[PDB]
Amino acid sequence: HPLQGKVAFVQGGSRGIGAAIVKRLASEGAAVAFTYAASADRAEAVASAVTTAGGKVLAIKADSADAAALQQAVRQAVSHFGNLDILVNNAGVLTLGGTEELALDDLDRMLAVNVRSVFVASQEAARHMNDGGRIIHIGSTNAERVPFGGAAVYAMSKSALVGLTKGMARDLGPRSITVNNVQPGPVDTEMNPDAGELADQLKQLMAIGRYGKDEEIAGFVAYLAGPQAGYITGASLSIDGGFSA
Amino acid sequence: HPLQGKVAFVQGGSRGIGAAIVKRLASEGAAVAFTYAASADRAEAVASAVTTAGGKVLAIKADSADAAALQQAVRQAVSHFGNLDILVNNAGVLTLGGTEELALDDLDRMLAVNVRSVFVASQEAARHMNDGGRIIHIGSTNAERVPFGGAAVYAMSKSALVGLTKGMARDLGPRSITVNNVQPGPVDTEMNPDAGELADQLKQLMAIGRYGKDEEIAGFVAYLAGPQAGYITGASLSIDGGFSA
Amino acid sequence: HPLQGKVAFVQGGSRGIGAAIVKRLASEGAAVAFTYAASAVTTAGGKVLAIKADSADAAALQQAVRQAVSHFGNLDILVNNAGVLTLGGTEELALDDLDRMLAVNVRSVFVASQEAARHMNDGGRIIHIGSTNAERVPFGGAAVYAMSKSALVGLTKGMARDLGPRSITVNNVQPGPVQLKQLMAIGRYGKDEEIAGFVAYLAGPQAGYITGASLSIDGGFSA
Amino acid sequence: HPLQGKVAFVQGGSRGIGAAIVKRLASEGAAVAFTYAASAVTTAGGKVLAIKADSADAAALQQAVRQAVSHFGNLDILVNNAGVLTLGGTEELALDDLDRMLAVNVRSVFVASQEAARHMNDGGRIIHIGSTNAERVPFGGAAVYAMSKSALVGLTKGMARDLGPRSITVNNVQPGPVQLKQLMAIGRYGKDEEIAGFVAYLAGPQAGYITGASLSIDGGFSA
Ligand SMILES: NC(=O)c1ccc[n+]([C@@H]2O[C@H](COP(=O)([O-])OP(=O)(O)OC[C@H]3O[C@@H](n4cnc5c(N)ncnc54)[C@H](OP(=O)(O)O)[C@@H]3O)[C@@H](O)[C@H]2O)c1
Ligand SMILES: NC(=O)c1ccc[n+]([C@@H]2O[C@H](COP(=O)([O-])OP(=O)(O)OC[C@H]3O[C@@H](n4cnc5c(N)ncnc54)[C@H](OP(=O)(O)O)[C@@H]3O)[C@@H](O)[C@H]2O)c1
Repeated sequence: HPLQGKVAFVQGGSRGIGAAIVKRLASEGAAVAFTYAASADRAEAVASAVTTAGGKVLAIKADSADAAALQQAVRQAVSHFGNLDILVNNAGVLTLGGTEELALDDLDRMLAVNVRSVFVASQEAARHMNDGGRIIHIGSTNAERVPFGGAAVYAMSKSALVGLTKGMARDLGPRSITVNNVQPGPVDTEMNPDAGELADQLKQLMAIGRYGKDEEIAGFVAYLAGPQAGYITGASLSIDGGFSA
Repeated sequence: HPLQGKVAFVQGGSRGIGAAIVKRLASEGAAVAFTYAASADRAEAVASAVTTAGGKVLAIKADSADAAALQQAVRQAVSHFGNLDILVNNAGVLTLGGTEELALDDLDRMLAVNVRSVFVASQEAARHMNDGGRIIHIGSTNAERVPFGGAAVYAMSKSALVGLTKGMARDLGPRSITVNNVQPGPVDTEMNPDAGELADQLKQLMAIGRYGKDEEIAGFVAYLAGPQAGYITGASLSIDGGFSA
Repeated sequence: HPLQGKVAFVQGGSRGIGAAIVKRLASEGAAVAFTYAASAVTTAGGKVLAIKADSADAAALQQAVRQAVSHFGNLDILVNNAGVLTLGGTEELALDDLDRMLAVNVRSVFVASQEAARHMNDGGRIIHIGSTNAERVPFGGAAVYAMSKSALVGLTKGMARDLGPRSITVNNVQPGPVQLKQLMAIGRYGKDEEIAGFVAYLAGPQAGYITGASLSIDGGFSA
Repeated sequence: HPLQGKVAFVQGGSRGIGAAIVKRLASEGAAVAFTYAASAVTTAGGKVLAIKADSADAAALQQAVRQAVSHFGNLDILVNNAGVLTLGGTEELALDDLDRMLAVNVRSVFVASQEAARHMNDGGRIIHIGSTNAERVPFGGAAVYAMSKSALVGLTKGMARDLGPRSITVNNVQPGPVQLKQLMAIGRYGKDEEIAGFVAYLAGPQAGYITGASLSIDGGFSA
C-alpha cells in the first residue's frame, strides 16, 4: 500500500483509462474522489469496485467543460477527504475533422475540455494540495506523431500539455509537487476498440502491434503518483507501443 | 522579387515582428493584407512603409479574440487581392502568473488569441488559398524550454502550435501547402526591450547573448514563405539565440 | 517478487546507479549478472554474478553476456548503464577523450544490445541509461558528452522497431544529476534508488506497452 | 552575393546534396573548399578547391581544413555533409558497418568541427547535415543509422553553447528523403537544391540568431 493515507482526485474517472486509474490508486491505499459527466451507473460501478475491495471513494457529477463545476468538484473532494496529494487530469474529447471542414463548435469544445479544464482543475487542486504532491496530465502520443489528416485540433490540444507541464513543474517544484504528462497511444476502450480496420491501420504504425490496456496506463500513473517518483517532473512520458518511434 | 504576384495575409501586422514581416513580404513582391487591433497610427505607418517603397497593402482592424472578425478579415483580403498564397499567424498575448494565482480571464484570453485564432484564421485562409501556399505560425521557444515560473499558460498556448502544425501539414500536404511553426526566443520590441534586469537574466540562458531583431524573424518567415521552402512542412523551427539548447 | 524466474544483465553494476539497479532487480527475484571495471565472483546458492569487463572491450562484453546465459539461461532484461563524462570545449577536447566517450557511451551500448538480443526471450526488456543532456545542454564543455547521450534517442527508436515483433521493449531512461540548482525544478539531486525504481518499473510485467521512449527522470532540469 | 569575401568548407561536396551546397555557396560569392572520396584540383582565378579526403581519416580531414585556410584564410562557414547509411537489424548488423557509420557520421563531424573552429572567424557558421531519422524511425533496419544522426542533436546543442561567445552559430539541418510516400505530407522527394537553399540561408548574414537548432526539411515525414 504505497499510497496509504493519500488523497487523490481523478478528473474523468468513470470509464476506460480513468476507471482503471481510480481502482488502481484505491488499491494502493488512496482515498479517491473522481468526476463523471455522462453516466451515474458507470460511476456507481467504479465506486463499488473501490469499496468492495475496502477502499474509500467519492463520485462527483461534474461537466469538465464548465470552469465553475470543476473547481467546485475539487473543493467537494477536499471537504470530504482533506487536502489532496494526487491530481490526475483524464478528461478528453475527440472530434475528427480536416482543417478546412472542422466546425468552430468542435474546436471550442476540444479546447474547453482538453486544455482549459486541465489548467482549471490543476489550479484549484494546487491551492488545496500537500507539499510533496503529484499532478499527472493524460495527454496523447499525437502530441509527437500525427500520421494522418483530420487530427489537427486534437493534436494541438494534446501538445498544449507539453508546455503546461514544463511551466507547472517550475511553479510547483519549490513545494516538491511533481507535474508530468503521460502520453498514451491507442488504448482498447468501448469508443476506441482494438477491432476493425482503423485499429489494424494504427497497429501497423506501432512497434508492439496491439492496443494498450487501461490497466497498463493505470500502472504507469500509479507509479508516477507514488513515493518512488518524486524526482520525475516536467516530463512528457510516452506509453504508446512505439507509435511515436 | 521571389514573391512577385503572391498574396499574403499577416494576422497581427502593425508592430514589432509583425510589422517587419509585412514589410519584408512586400519588399519581395507580395501584396500584403494585415490585421491590427490597437492603433490605426501604427497600422498607417506600416502601410506607408509598404507603399513608399512601391508595394500593395490593405490594413484591416480586427480583434484576434473575435472568431467572426478574423474570418471576415480573411475574406476582405481575398476580395481585395484575390486568393491567398501566404498566411502568417503572428497575434500573441502574454500574462505572467503562477499556477495558483493566474486569473481565469487571463487564461481564457491567451487561449483565445494564441491558440483559437490561429486555427480560426488558418481554416478561413485555407478555404481561400492557392495550392502551393504557405501557412506560418509564430510560436515561441517556450514551447521547448520554460526556465522560470509564471509562464505555464503562455508555454501551453505556444506548445499547442506543435501538434496543430503537424496535423495541418497532413491535412494540407495534398494541396502542396506547407505549414510550419517558427519559434522565436526573446526579440527586441517596445514591450519586451533588450534593456534591464530581465533581459540580462534571459541573455544568460542564450548562447548568442543578445535579443533577436524583428528583421531576423522576418527574414526567416520570408524564406519559409518562398519558392525554396516547398519541402519544409510540419516543422517547429527554433530561432532563439540558443535559448533552448 | 514480480521478476521471479527472470534473468537480467546490467552493463556497469558495481557502484552508484548501477549497484542500485542490480540490488533492486535481485530483490524482485531476478537472477542478475553485471559487469564492472577473465574474472568473476558469485555466491553458492545466490543468483547474482559480478563479471569484470571494460565496456570499451567488445570481446569482453560479448563473453560476459555468454557467461550470464551459461549460468542462468536466456536473458529477459538488459540494462546499459556504462558511462564516461569528460568535459572539454569543442576547440580543446582531446581526440582520445572523444574516442573513449564514443566507445563506452555509444558503441558498447549497441554491442551489448546485439549480443543480448541474440540470447533473449521474447517479451524481454532493453533499457539504456541516457542523460537529460540529450535534450538540454545549458553550459559549454558538454558537446561530445551530449552527443553521446542524444545518440541513444535514435538508437532506442530504431531498436524498438527491430525488436517489437518479438515483444521486446526498448527504452532510454534519461537521468539528470544524481549553478545546476537554479536549473532544477525540485531543488535536490536524484537518489540512485530513484533511478533504479524507474528502471525496475520498466523492466517489469506492467510495462509491456512502453517502447521506443526516452523517459526523463531529472528533477525538471530539462523543463 | 551576400557571401562575397567569405570562405566555406564543405565536408562531402562532390555529388547530390553536397555538390548543390558547394554550387550555391560559390554562386553567392563564397570561396569554397570541399572534400570528396594527398590530391586536389582547382581552377586558376577560381575560388573552388576540391580535395580528396575520406571522412573516416582524421589526419586527412585536418589536413584538408588546413589546405583550405592556406588558400583562402580563416573559414567563415563549415558544412558537415559526409554520410553513410547501412541497413541492418539489431541482431544482424556487422560491427564493421557500425564502426563505419560511427566514424563517418559522428566522429568526423566532431573532428572537422574542431579543426574548423580553431581556424574560423568570429561570426562564423557551422551546419551539420543530420536526418529526420533522428526523430522518426518508422521501420526496422535503421537503428544504428538513426543513432548516428540523433547524436547530432546533442552535439549541436553543446557546440552552440561552446561557440556562442564567438558569435559562431551551430545548427543541424535534418533532411528527409532526397512505402515512404504514405509517410510524406507533401507527396514527393526533396530536391538537392532545396537542401542547399536552406543551408545557404543558415550560412548567411540573416541567420545570426539561429543557433543550437535541429531544423527539419523532410516533406513532413516526421510530423
Ligand atoms: N485510444 C485511447 O483510448 C487514448 C489514446 C490517447 C489518449 N487518450 C486520452 O485518455 C483520456 C481518457 O480517455 P479514454 O481513452 O478512457 O476515452 P473514453 O473511454 O471515451 O472516455 C473519455 C473520458 O473523458 C471523460 N470526459 C470527456 N468529456 C468530459 C466532460 N465534459 N466532463 C467530464 N468528463 C469528461 C469521460 O467521462 P464521462 O463519460 O463521464 O463524460 C471519460 O472518463 C483522454 O484524455 C484521452 O484523450 C486516450
Ligand atoms: N520576445 C518577443 O518579442 C517574442 C518571443 C517569442 C515569441 N513571440 C511571439 O511573436 C508574436 C509577435 O509579438 P511581438 O514580440 O512583436 O509583440 P508586441 O510588439 O507586443 O505585439 C504583439 C502583436 O500581437 C498582436 N495582437 C495581440 N493581441 C491581439 C488581438 N486581440 N487582435 C489582433 N492583434 C493582436 C498585436 O497587434 P495590436 O497591437 O494591433 O493589437 C501585435 O502585432 C507573438 O505571437 C509572440 O508571442 C515574441
